[PDB]
Amino acid sequence: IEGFGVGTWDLDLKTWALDWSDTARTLLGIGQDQPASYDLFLSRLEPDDRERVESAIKRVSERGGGFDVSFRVAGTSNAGQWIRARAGLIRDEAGTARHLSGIFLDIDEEKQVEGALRTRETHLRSILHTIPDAMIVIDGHGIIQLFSTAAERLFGWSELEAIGQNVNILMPEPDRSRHDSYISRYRTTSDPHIIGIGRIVTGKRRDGTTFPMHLSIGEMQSGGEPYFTGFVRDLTEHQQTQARLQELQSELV
Amino acid sequence: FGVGTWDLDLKTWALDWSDTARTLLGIGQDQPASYDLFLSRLEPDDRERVESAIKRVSERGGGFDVSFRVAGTSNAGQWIRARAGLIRDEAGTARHLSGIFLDIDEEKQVEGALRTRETHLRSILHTIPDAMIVIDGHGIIQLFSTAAERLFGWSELEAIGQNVNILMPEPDRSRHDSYISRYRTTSDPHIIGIGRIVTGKRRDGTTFPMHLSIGEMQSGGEPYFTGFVRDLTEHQQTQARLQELQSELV
Ligand code: HEM
Ligand code: HEM
Repeated sequence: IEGFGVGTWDLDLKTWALDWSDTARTLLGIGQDQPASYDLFLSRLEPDDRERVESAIKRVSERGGGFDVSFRVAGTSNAGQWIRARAGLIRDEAGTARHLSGIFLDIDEEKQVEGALRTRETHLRSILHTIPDAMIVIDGHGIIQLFSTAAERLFGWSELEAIGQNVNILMPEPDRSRHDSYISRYRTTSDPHIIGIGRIVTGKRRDGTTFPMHLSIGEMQSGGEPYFTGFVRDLTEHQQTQARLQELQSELV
Repeated sequence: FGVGTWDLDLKTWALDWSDTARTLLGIGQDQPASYDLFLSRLEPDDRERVESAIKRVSERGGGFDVSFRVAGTSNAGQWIRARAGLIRDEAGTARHLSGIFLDIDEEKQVEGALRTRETHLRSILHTIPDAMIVIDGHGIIQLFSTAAERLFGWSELEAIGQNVNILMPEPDRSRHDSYISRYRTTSDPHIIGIGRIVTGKRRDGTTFPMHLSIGEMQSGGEPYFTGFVRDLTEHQQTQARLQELQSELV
């Protein structure tokens, strides 16, 4: 109760009387000496979560319940206090549903973690759509997990077509049949042949046509499994320009 | 229902918890509420760190939260955040300790997902062949790839926080902040979508032909742009060789 760090509160469906903790007063940004009031509790809230609050108290009134709703208050000028109000029902007897008691939780840090994840996901999508090189992400066994827009244009598969399939569908033989062992050999020996180095190889479209590409791989670890992020650059025009360079310099020579 | 409730009074060392509280702990529902039973659900290294925490809160004053996982239900553990405070019987005697049990399995999944995305962001930043740069709505560098460091000669910690205009010659340098500013109001892109060959400037002072590709995104009321920069210094080496060789024919 002293230094608890969590607010507590009470509200009765009949007589609408409310008593919150002193730790709860600070969370609402008001109440230095003034008394607890449910109308005052409304005043601190912004007028969207308001209607969701009485919708919640009407929902928990009906037969049963469970009460948890989240909101932000205007405590400070350029910041908001995010609070998750959680509560449970206690009936007097078999007769009616009397006062509902609960807690106020400070969920500033949880919402901060939320937004950070949301930003990272949004940004990952932008990287996938914008990157000029074809970006492919596989798991420890070569199973495509992400497939960039450039990769779609280059290999002729869509993201939904490619994600879940083995990365060896992108390459001709013998590399297609050997690519699983390439990954397994790397994982046991830790001796890289393309990671950090880079290699020009031949990639294969869904058409069946083949094209010269530069491959670059980087590794990561998540939940006990590695993931490999590949970057593919189409060298079909680069060696086409080299084919121009060598044959045009022949008629000079 | 709601979250679980419990109290462990320091006087008489008893402990009682609510009906939703015991389901969170994985209580067999025959067992009664005892403090030695609570410590039997926790895993060994968690156990001692919990018991380290109560010893640090044995000092009269304050509050107590710990997070842990019990694992006997689904092969993936149940995460609980146990938060508690003190009440005092008299002026100098602390008697009861009352608090709550919070299911936080969702809170730990978002943590892990964020961790994975952050790890993958670092992997891309190290590995992408083109220079990747990320700016906010005002042109301040927020992320700076390894390839960008090698191309522009600034370090990540040097570049981040600085305006992106330090990467380009004049007059683009002085005009770049207007370019972003006009784009934000008008929404008419000139490089977003299209892809422009421009000239960039290293910290050296030297310049080079680069290709710029920009992608937009929105987060927290501010746009962010991700620039992909490719050096064309060897591409135009071959283009100059092609131009000289086919001009020597005519
Ligand atoms: C699409 C055409 C591709 C071809 C032809 C190809 C070919 C190869 C070859 C030949 C090796 C082994 C080199 C050696 O042992 O001498 C290799 C290794 C490997 N590749 Fe692929 N690859 C392709 C795409 C990818 C992509 C897109 C990824 C990841 C997203 C990837 C992941 C790996 C990994 C993890 C290894 C083992 C690590 C290493 O040897 O450094 N490959 N690849
Ligand atoms: C380093 C050398 C760079 C140069 C020389 C350069 C040049 C330019 C120019 C000339 C424009 C205006 C186009 C016009 O009005 O016709 C522009 C716009 C823009 N640039 Fe830069 N840029 C550079 C780097 C970057 C990077 C790395 C990013 C992103 C991280 C970026 C973000 C933007 C944005 C958001 C716009 C406005 C939207 C648009 O017009 O597409 N710039 N840039």
